[PDB]
Amino acid sequence: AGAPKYIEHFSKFSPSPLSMKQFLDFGSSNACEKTSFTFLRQELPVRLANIMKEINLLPDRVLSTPSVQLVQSWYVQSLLDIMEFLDKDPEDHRTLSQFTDALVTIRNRHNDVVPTMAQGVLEYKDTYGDDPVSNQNIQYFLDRFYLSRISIRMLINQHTLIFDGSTNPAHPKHIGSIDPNCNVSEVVKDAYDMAKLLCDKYYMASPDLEIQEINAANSKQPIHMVYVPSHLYHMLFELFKNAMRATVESHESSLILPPIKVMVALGEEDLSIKMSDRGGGVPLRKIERLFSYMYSGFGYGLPISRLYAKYFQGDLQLFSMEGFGTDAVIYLKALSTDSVERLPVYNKSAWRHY
Amino acid sequence: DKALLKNASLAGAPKYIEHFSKFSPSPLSMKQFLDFGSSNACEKTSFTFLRQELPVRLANIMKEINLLPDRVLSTPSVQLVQSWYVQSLLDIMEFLDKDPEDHRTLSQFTDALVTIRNRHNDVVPTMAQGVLEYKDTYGDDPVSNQNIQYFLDRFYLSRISIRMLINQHTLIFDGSTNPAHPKHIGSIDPNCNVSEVVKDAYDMAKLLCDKYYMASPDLEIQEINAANSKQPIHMVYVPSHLYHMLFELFKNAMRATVESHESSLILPPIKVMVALGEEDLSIKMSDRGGGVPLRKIERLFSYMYSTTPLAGFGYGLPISRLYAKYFQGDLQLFSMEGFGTDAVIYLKALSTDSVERLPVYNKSAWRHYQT
Ligand SMILES: CS(=O)(=O)N1CCC(Oc2ccc(-c3c(C(=O)NC[C@H]4CC[C@@H](C(=O)O)CC4)noc3-c3cc(Cl)c(O)cc3O)cc2)CC1
Ligand SMILES: CS(=O)(=O)N1CCC(Oc2ccc(-c3c(C(=O)NC[C@H]4CC[C@@H](C(=O)O)CC4)noc3-c3cc(Cl)c(O)cc3O)cc2)CC1
Repeated sequence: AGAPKYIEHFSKFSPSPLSMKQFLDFGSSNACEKTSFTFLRQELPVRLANIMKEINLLPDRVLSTPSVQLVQSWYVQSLLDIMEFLDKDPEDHRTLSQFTDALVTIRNRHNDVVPTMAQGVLEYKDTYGDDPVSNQNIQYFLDRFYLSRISIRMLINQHTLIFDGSTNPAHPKHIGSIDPNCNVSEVVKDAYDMAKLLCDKYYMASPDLEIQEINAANSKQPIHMVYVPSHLYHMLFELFKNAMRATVESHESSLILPPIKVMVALGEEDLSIKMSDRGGGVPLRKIERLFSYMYSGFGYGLPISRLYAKYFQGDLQLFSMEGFGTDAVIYLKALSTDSVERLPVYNKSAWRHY
Repeated sequence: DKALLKNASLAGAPKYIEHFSKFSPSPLSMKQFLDFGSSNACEKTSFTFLRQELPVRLANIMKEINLLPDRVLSTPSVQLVQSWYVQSLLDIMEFLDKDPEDHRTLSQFTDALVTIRNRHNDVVPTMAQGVLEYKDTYGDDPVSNQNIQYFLDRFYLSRISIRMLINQHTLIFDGSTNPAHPKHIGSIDPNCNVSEVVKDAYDMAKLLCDKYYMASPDLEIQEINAANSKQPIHMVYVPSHLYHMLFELFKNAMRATVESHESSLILPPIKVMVALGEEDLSIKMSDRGGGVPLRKIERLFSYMYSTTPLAGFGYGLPISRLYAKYFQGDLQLFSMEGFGTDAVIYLKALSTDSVERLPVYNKSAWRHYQT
């Protein structure tokens, strides 16, 4: 309903990446609701249009699956919802209240995008018989689609959580979804506790947790950073589940399981979190498969965990020793000014892969 | 008569390089190298293979040397390395019409390979000196030059593969009355004790560290033989290659540990774990040397990157990684800034999985050198 014209226009622009510190500025006394509106009514169409161009480059057999068609229809509707605001007055508190409601509607509409897109890959696999693990097009696309999705969810969450007028705010000292004083070990313990509750139900034994902090500059100081705790939680929950599953499965006896050891290091540039297990490990040749969408989980926990780490210029790396165990390391930027969004952009480089 | 490969001359070298460059290098498995020792009737076979294969490998990489930017190619050190490769190619071409049935041909061939090995002994630092000549003349940081980085990885991996073929022939067939390591098949130890190679590399790095520093970290080794916990870990490998990797990693771990503990006489130890799985032999070296931020790891594997006691020559760590890759292994670094660094050597546990990784001169390679 005009959609191809809007997609074409907004696709020409590059997404504009923000630092964690710029997110904080948008949610502070340095900015207001009008600033967030004028930014987002341009930025959300650019990001929606850029990924919608890439969806339309998928092989026709993937594009025509019911679930991919459903996801494409949501993106089209969300783009048109934001177009209603392009000529509205930012000075008018009605415009701003209507915009917040439109973003809440979009967030609800897109809530199940991750499993719905995964269902479309399975529909493709179960119809045509091509293993999506081995299809490099689908793997390349899903990394960029899911990173795009994380970036759009971050923009919408920041606006709706800050400008809600949220009656009783969950975590009242957060700036939207950002904790400017995130205690990293508390997020580690919370992710471990949730993984331990699941592991106790299904195995009747879980490895213990051991945490060590190294604050290079200030030995005694409990480590804090500016981060989105839900993103950190998602990564650590996934890593704990895998380390606990490997530890339990590789041990004859559930009586004396080796613990999972976590080290949190704060350097000048990096906040590093290493999770070490004695779960028997993975041969080097098979590490790549663990980050493959829908490999032998719902098929996406570990690759999406790695996208959350990449999103603010971090990484998630696995280093295994077959016959012994596995180290997983989350690398985050220590400084909010270094934590800049990593966004896929629709360009010649992207086009080539498809 | 005046056939292309007859009465070879310096003047003819471009034509010979063109001819041999049309063939692909033929990769051998560690298992095939073991077979080619098992009888001295294998000497004729080694000769007939090597008088074709060494010209092919020489010619393939010589094509890429000639694609270097003019200002790198013209350096005296690069010209020197290219002149050695040309002479070595001509030396082997003298054998193309000679009779393998004549024991004189075989003894002359072994002498010619020993001459070549001696001539090429300093190729690694000479090539590096040419890149430095380029850097120090033009002020282009070779770390950031993707052409030079691409070339050096392929050049040094080619060099490793040539040295392996020459070592296998000369150490099996030279007929040393009482040989140094009598249980080896050329340079291959079919019962390589990995911990002993770790201890030898540690001892040599500690000798160097004790020269410059008042203290050096101790060594701790742990073994996990998954299938047989009581069995000391052994594998089929080339122990000199494993030594070169472990020497480089010990030097770096010792340098980091000392520099982060400036006036300490009691240092955190360097811990090594050797794990044997069904597919992988993994060696992890762990230090408490204060670590490297993630953004700077890529630089450590860049040719001619520097931050001379245990300082680098610009190639130790990337060439260590080429030794791991040469038989389908790898060398990976993972650091934790403010704590320390883990380096992991991954080797194939099975001699049949250990196949030479060789660069081949093709259109794909040619493209990389194009503006
Ligand atoms: C696409 S996904 O995100 O949905 N997906 C990825 C996660 C996967 O589950 C797992 C879990 C654990 C393990 C595992 C083993 C182990 O299990 N070895 C035995 C065979 C494992 C496969 C096997 C093969 O594939 O052939 C080859 C060795 N050992 O160490 C780990 C390990 C892994 C991670 Cl990632 C970790 O963080 C910590 C660990 O200790 C492997 C796989 C299901 C789902
Ligand atoms: C191209 S080469 O192969 O010739 N070669 C050059 C010379 C050598 O450099 C080295 C050695 C050690 C270290 C080092 C530090 C450290 O020293 N941090 C301090 C930073 C401060 C300036 C920083 C920068 O900005 O570059 C970068 C180091 N901490 O952990 C390690 C470490 C490294 C390796 Cl590889 C390892 O195996 C074990 C280790 O503990 C860094 C660099 C290798 C690479």
